[PDB]
Amino acid sequence: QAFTVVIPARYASTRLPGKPLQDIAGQPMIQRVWNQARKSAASRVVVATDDERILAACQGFGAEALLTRAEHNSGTDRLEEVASRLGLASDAIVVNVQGDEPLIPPALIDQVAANLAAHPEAAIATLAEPIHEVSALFNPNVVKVATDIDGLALTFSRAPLPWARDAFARDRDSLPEGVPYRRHIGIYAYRVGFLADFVAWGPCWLENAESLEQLRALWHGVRIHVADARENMLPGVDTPEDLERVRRVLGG
Amino acid sequence: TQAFTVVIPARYKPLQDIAGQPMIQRVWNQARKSAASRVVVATDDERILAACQGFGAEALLTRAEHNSGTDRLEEVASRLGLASDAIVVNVQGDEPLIPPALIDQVAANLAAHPEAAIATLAEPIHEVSALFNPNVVKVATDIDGLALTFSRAPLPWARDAFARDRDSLPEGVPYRRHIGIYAYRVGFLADFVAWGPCWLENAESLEQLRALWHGVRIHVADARENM
Ligand code: NA
Repeated sequence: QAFTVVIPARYASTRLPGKPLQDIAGQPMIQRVWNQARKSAASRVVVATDDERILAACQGFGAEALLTRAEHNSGTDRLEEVASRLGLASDAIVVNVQGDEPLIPPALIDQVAANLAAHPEAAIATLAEPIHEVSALFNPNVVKVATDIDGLALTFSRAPLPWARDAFARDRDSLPEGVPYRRHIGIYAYRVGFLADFVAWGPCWLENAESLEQLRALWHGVRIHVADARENMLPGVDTPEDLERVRRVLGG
Repeated sequence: TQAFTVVIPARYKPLQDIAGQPMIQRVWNQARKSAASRVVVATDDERILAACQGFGAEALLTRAEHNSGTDRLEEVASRLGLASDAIVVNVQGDEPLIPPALIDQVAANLAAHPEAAIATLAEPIHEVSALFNPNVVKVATDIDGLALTFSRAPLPWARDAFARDRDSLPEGVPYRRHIGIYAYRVGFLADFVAWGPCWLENAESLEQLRALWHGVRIHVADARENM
C-alpha cells in the first residue's frame, strides 16, 4: 500500500528557538525525523516547513522540502496545504510525522498507514499506548482515548476516561487493576479527501473546548481507527532537556 | 404513533423512602400516565415485588443472576410474549422526575432513527458540581445526535476554562446529563444480553457502554420538557 509522509517543521517555539535545527549528535532534529521516516515503507517523504532556513537545511542534507503558510491554525490544516500542492488523489493516504519526534519508530508509521487501509469505514487511523501512572490519567495534558471492540474511537478527552467508579471512589492513588487505560499517540494516517472535509467544516465547539482537532472528525460523524502502538513511542522534544535526553539515546 | 411497553427495572434504594410513596411508585405513577400500552416492574427481590403489588403495580420477579437492568428487562419482554420488533421503554427506577411526555418522546425517537439501536435522552447541566460528580452521568454526542460516549467523568473537558478555575462552569459549552431512560426493540434486547458484560461497562458501571463497545449507535435527544 502506497502512502506519503509529511513532516511538519515549524521554526518558532517558546522554549526552543529554531527548534527543528537544534543539534542532535551531529544532525539537526529535523534530519533525525526524516531519517526515521525514510526507514518506513513510505513511497515519498516531504518536509513541510514555515521558514526558509529550515527549507535550506533540509535540501542541504537531501530531503525533499517545501515552504508552507506560517499561519495554519492546526496540524491538519498544514497537511491539507501540502496534499493539495502535491496533487495527491482523494483516496491516497498521508501520514503526519511531527518534526519534533526524532525517536519515532518506523514501524509505527507503517502501522497507521496499514491500519487505515484495512479500515475503509474510517477516514483516519491513529495509535495509543497503555497508561501506567494514575497521575497521568488525571493530567489534562495527557490525552485519553477509548475505543469500541473494533478499535473505532468512542472519543478522545483530557478527562480521566473511562471513569473507574468503584475504584476511584475507594482510592485515587492507584491505577484500577485490569482496566486498559490508553493514552493517544498523535501519529495519524489520513485519507486525503478527509483533509478537504476538515478544512470546509472549520472548528467546532467540542474541538475548541478540549483543544483537540481530532474531535472535529468525531463531531461530524467521521470514524477514527485506533490501535495499540506496535512498539514503544519515546517522548518527543519541546525543551533543551528533551534534546539532552534524545542525544543520550543516540550516543551524543 | 407506534405502541410500546414500559418496563421499570428495580434492584434491591427503590424502597423507598420519600415523600410518602416509594421512589419506584413515583416512577410507576409517571409511567402509567404515559402512552405506554402496559407498565411492568422488573425486580429480583421479593420484598420489592411485594411492595409494588402492594400499591397496585404489575410486577414480575426475574432471575437473580442478571447483571444489568437491560438484562432483567429482556427476561420480562420474553415473558410478556412481545414481538421481536416491539418497542420497549426502560424507565429506570431512579428517575422519579421523568414526566410522561419524555417517555412518549424516547419511544417516538427510536422509530425516527433507524440508524440507532437505542434511543435515549439528555438534559442540560447548569451546575459545575454536577460535572465533577460521578453520580451524574455525562453524555457527549456528535452533530447528528449519536452518542460519542457516556461517562461519570467531567466530559467534555474544557481545557482553558478548567486550567483557570475548576470551580465554575465553563461558558459556551453545552454540558449534558444522561437521563436514565432507553427505548429499544425486543429483538435488540436479545442481542444485548447475548453480548454479555464488557470491561468498559463494568468500569464505569454504565450498562449502555456495552452497546457502544459492540459498535451499535445510540441516539441522544434533548428532553422536550424540563424534569
Ligand atoms: Na396500597
